[PDB]
Amino acid sequence: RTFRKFTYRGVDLDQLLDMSYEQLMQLYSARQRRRLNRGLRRKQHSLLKRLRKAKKEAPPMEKPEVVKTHLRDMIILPEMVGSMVGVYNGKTFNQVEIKPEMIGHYLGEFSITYKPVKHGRPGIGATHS
RNA sequence: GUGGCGUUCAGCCACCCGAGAUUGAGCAAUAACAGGUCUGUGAUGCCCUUAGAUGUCCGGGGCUGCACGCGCGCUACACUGAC
Repeated sequence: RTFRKFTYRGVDLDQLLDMSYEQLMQLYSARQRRRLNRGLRRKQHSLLKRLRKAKKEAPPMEKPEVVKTHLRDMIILPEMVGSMVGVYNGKTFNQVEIKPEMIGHYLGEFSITYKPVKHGRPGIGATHS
């Protein structure tokens, strides 16, 4: 909290916003670079359009409206930061804050698909001889 | 084939010559099991369902989740070794 620098790969968020796709390919790691170099299809662009619209329609100095999606394989782009995304579990839409320091990840790893297990008592034949 | 045993039958043992003196499979009876499979089938009876479908397609998830118990395995514990 002492310093306010983001510095993703040595570059902070402003020139990391205005920089195009073809050099933040070089900025990312191998899997995200291959996803970006390969085609980024229609529904991903529709999600980005909805995120931009909900961002610019937000009144100043509060959070934008939550945007739901099934696309839990979207790369979290720098364009997406500070947004309000509901990511599907199969069952529910989970509220996720797109923080600046999650820009190399998928949306799927912020909405957990299962309930973590706490064990009951081993039932009957659970312990053999 | 030769020798020996055998009721001198059916055969067995040893040996010579030989590539070889018993290569490995496949197929495979009568009678059966409430064995498994309706999730192989445009094999199938009966029951259920049939539009807010248990038909079908699309999106996402699960089948892989982890205090524990069991089974088939893989890699090892090195100097008959590793590099």
